[PDB]
Amino acid sequence: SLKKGVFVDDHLLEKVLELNAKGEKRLIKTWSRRSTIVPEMVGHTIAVYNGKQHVPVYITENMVGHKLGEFAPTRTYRGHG
Amino acid sequence: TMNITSKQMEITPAIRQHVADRLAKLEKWQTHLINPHIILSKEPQGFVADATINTPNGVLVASGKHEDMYTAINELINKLERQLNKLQHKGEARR
Amino acid sequence: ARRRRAEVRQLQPDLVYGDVLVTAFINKIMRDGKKNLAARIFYDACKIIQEKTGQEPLKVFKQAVENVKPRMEVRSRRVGGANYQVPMEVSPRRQQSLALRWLVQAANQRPERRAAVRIAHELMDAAEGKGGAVKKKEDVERMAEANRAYAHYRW
Amino acid sequence: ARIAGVEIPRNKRVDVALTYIYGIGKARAKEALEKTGINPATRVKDLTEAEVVRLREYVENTWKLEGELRAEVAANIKRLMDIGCYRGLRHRRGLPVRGQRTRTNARTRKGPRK
Amino acid sequence: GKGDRRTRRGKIWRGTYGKYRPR
Amino acid sequence: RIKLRGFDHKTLDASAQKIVEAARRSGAQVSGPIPLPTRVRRFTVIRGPFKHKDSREHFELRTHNRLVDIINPNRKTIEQLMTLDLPTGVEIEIKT
Amino acid sequence: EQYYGTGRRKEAVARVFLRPGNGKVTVNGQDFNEYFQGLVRAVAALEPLRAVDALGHFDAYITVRGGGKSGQIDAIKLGIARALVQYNPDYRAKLKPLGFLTRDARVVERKKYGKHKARRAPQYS
Amino acid sequence: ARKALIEKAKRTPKFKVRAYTRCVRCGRARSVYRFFGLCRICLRELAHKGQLPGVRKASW
RNA sequence: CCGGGCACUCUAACGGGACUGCCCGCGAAAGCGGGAGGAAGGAGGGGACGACGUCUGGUCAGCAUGGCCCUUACGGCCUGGGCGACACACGUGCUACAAUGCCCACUACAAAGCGAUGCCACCCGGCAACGGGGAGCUAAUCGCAAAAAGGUGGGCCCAGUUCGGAUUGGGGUCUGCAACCCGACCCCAUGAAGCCGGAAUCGCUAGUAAUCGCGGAUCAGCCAUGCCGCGGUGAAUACG
Ligand SMILES: [Mg+2]
Ligand SMILES: [Mg+2]
Ligand SMILES: [Mg+2]
Ligand SMILES: [Mg+2]
Ligand SMILES: [Mg+2]
Ligand SMILES: [Mg+2]
Ligand SMILES: [Mg+2]
Ligand SMILES: [Mg+2]
Ligand SMILES: [Mg+2]
Ligand SMILES: [Mg+2]
Ligand SMILES: [Mg+2]
Ligand SMILES: [Mg+2]
Ligand SMILES: [Mg+2]
Ligand SMILES: [Mg+2]
Ligand SMILES: [Mg+2]
Ligand SMILES: [Mg+2]
Ligand SMILES: [Mg+2]
Ligand SMILES: [Mg+2]
Ligand SMILES: [Mg+2]
Ligand SMILES: [Mg+2]
Ligand SMILES: [Mg+2]
Ligand SMILES: [Mg+2]
Ligand SMILES: [Mg+2]
Ligand SMILES: [Mg+2]
Ligand SMILES: [Mg+2]
Ligand SMILES: [Mg+2]
Ligand SMILES: [Mg+2]
Ligand SMILES: [Mg+2]
Ligand SMILES: [Mg+2]
Ligand SMILES: [Zn+2]
Repeated sequence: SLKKGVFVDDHLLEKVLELNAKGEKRLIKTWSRRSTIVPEMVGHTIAVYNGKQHVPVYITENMVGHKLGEFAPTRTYRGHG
Repeated sequence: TMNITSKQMEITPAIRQHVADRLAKLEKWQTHLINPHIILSKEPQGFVADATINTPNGVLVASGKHEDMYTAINELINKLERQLNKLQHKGEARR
Repeated sequence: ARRRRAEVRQLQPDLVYGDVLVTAFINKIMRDGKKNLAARIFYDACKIIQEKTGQEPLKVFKQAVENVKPRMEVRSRRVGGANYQVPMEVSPRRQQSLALRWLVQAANQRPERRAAVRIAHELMDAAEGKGGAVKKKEDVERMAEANRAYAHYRW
Repeated sequence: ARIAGVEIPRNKRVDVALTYIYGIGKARAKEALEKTGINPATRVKDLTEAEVVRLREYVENTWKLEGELRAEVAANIKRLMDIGCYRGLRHRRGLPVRGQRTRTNARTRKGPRK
Repeated sequence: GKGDRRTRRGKIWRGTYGKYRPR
Repeated sequence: RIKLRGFDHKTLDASAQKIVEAARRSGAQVSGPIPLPTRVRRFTVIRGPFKHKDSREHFELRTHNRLVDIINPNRKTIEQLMTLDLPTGVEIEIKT
Repeated sequence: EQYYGTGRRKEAVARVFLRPGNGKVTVNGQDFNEYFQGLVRAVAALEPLRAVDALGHFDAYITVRGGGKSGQIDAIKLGIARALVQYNPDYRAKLKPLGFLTRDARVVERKKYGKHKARRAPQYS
Repeated sequence: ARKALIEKAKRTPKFKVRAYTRCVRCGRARSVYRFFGLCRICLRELAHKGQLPGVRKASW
């Protein structure tokens, strides 16, 4: 899915290619689950919204083509019974 | 199996198994009770309990109505029992 | 059929032997409206009915039909507290219908891989008095008989 | 064994017989009977092991394959169950993946019911 | 068959074209 | 060729005879009204405001076309037809 | 030279030309045998010709459009039947009681709302 | 969230995906017809009233 | 295809024809049986239409409307999540368990519809989805279009299989601002359950059921196997 273009919001895109430039920090809060994890993100802690909470995800080169939402899941399940 | 629908009401696991228990009375007749369905419902006068059940010899349908929910349910089973004894004994007039 | 009597349709005779009994049969072979299919089967079988046991496939067919039609059958009434299987004669209408039906039905239970062969063979044997169909006939007929004494509850 | 990732398929046609290997479908099958010019209708039984050794050698060296694949494959799940992943966290629960409803059905992924 | 994407009858039901039911 | 459109076919066919048989006197050779296949728009709608999906009434919209040809124009058939008796809706077409 | 009749069964129209000859028949530009191969109902709508004991008397030029092969046949039926009765209309007798003319009015029924296939209703409790 | 809704479908916002037919009479999003500008209910009322040009009970 | 023609087929507007009117038979009559002619007879088939009322049926969430309730909040905008959660239980349906079948390749015969920031001929790249170019059409005059089952002849040979296509791995396409949750399609690999189904239970009386494909609304796309239509092939049986 998604053929030619590589989709990152150009809102958190900006934020990552700044923090990397001067003295790289952490704690970037975002509500964009739609954003690809682009190799410039590799390592960081980004706070991703599942809709009631901003869930932090350490980035690793393990996961790149994915979306930032996949790692902050929307449902609290735990079981039945 | 047995399904219960609490319609426009907040019901509970405890009262659900109570209605499962009251319906158990029809097990007396030793005849298959097929996918029974009770519906509990409020009303300004009082509660309402409906049930519709099919058995090898026919189907049972009935409404209980009453102030107390529990006496409505009892009323429902009371009406159902009758219908069930009738499906079970009806042609015995076999002379 | 509350009201009057229910018409029995007549049937277009067939374009090979010009005989109604064949189309009824082909009708009974038919499945999901595919009639062309239902035809070749009967005729292919008719190839085979001549090929092996050289004869007149019409003859063989029309023979094994008379070898199937049940003369007497049970139809069960409730009297008092028991359901009696009751002896009654089958109408020529019903015998045809029961003839063709068991024929096919028993045909399709044969072990032969190709349908027309199954049709071929079942008919050849029924002509001779052997087979699933014929049994069902003799069977139905012994189940009548033995009930001869319920022949008074007869409509 | 016989051939390829060590299945053995005698007595039926070769385009089919090859399917009986992991990784080889009706698609990959028709390929290699072209590239080796072995004639797909010939049943394995009449091979000329010459053809067979040719058949083995291409298929064996070209893609991957019995016991591989499913090793390599499973490794992705062990990856995807490792990373985040959601669709990862769903293999971890033996639950369906591709967005099907879980309220009903879903029995292939859940097994018979109780 | 009608459910099997890899076949003619497959694609017909599904209303699409591909290698197995081409245009 | 003059094409006629519009919904009521009674209104239309009245003014297919008007226009055609007008230019019969004032022109020639007036190739008669030719009915085109009518384009139907069906609307099936659920009868009630609420559930009840098995009760519905069908509503259609009948838009029918007529073509009429006048062989030799005879300009001033381009006047006697440069107005005419309408009626209240219909679609006139003219081209060569 | 010629003899005409118009056949129809179920959204199908046959134009039949009874022009006299060997008995060759052409349907949409090829012999009966090429256009209906297989189908056994094809043996035929030619039945009207065998009805008045003429077999080869006439050839037939036939166009047929609409419906599908069987429907097309039954149209040819009232075709060669309507054409032949025109030729010598002492021909109604033995064609008519043999039920040859008289096109069957049996057609597909409208699908109705709330039902599925126009009669088959959906399942309930 | 209701009458504000009918207003929100009027001026056409950020993306064109967000376009959805509402209807002119009732603010109904569901079962709006493009050709009429109407819901299936509103459509019915008007048709029956005779206010829809050349629109008639079908019947074949 | 041109000339030429409206005979055809058709198209779509207006008429005709069926009346138990005619014969026999019965009846007190109404009317029933049978016959003739007729494309059609006994209401020719299907539709639209559905009494006074019933269910204190249904809908305040389509709309309206009395009354009660909330007024930096029970109002209003937004990003995101959810409405798709899954131990389970029921209802409607799809595809199947195969040889009257499955697959390939060639070859036929519809109807109703729908198309301008739409329907895309045809040419080319691509296994393909698709992507390039690019003609026609305000559309009986262009396009969606292929209808499908069927027909032909070839493979399969009873195998959980060349039955069935679930599930999953990986690679792509398109819509869209965006396909984590959550789209559809295409290709490769994977080929689950399922060998015809307990108690129980549904539909259909003829161009009907069964079976086969096609269109449309809504719609960017689409979770449509749904719904509303459309033709193709075409049965069984009704003593009662
Ligand atoms: Mg491979
Ligand atoms: Mg899904
Ligand atoms: Mg398959
Ligand atoms: Mg099928
Ligand atoms: Mg149909
Ligand atoms: Mg209808
Ligand atoms: Mg429904
Ligand atoms: Mg219902
Ligand atoms: Mg939208
Ligand atoms: Mg004329
Ligand atoms: Mg009336
Ligand atoms: Mg009430
Ligand atoms: Mg309101
Ligand atoms: Mg919002
Ligand atoms: Mg929902
Ligand atoms: Mg179940
Ligand atoms: Mg379904
Ligand atoms: Mg044109
Ligand atoms: Mg298996
Ligand atoms: Mg298989
Ligand atoms: Mg899949
Ligand atoms: Mg994948
Ligand atoms: Mg198994
Ligand atoms: Mg088997
Ligand atoms: Mg069954
Ligand atoms: Mg079956
Ligand atoms: Mg009826
Ligand atoms: Mg759509
Ligand atoms: Mg569809
Ligand atoms: Zn509205």
